[PDB]
Amino acid sequence: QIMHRAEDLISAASNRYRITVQVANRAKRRRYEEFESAEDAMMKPVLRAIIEMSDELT
Amino acid sequence: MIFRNRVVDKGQLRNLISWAFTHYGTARTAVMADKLKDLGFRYATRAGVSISVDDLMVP
Amino acid sequence: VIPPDLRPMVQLDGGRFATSDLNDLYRRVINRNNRLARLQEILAPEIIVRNEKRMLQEVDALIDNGRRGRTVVGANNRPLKSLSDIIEGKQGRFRQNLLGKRVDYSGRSVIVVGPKLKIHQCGL
Repeated sequence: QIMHRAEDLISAASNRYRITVQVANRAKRRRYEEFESAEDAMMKPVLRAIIEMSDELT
Repeated sequence: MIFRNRVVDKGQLRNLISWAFTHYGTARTAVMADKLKDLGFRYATRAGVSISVDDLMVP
Repeated sequence: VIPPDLRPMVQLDGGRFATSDLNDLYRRVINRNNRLARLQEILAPEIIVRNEKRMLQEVDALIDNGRRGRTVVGANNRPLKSLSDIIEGKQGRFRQNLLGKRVDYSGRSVIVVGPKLKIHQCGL
């Protein structure tokens, strides 16, 4: 979906905040790393951040 | 996979929701009781209802 | 003594240039201080000197129009908000000017009924 099944990863991964924070940490950089308008990053920096967490979070 | 059939109420919502989220990813179930919820509407619509005057019945 | 730019003198053209309400404390206070000394020397009677020392200790008003003499009067006999009356009440700077600043970037429009949209998302 766009964002919905993401209610479990954070929910079940030790300290939630903590998660966030890293997740940003992704975020920030994993926009940052590429300022070449890579359309992968055409969408918001987080949401990727998330997801590729997500689907590595198996 | 679990049919319930009684009447509905407030509470059995209330609980209901619970028992869902209690075992289902928040959003996954938080999203529930929304389509069927807005369907509360459209039904209720269809049944439709309203006062009368002597709606104000007096025993 | 607090810096000037912050008690500042304000600008409305026309001659109604508001100024402030603690610089006038000062206004007092400096005068009560200088004029006095300017007795000393001439060493005239304490009736005009030792009596002023109270009009000098009266600087207490600067620190509080309000504890302990009758307060001094403002444009409307107000307790001229003392320098110790800026960050004191819930409406006195302090928390409301920090714990509760107003702040920018956001919206404030009437929330009329609009159940058409879903819940996890609002309608801007």
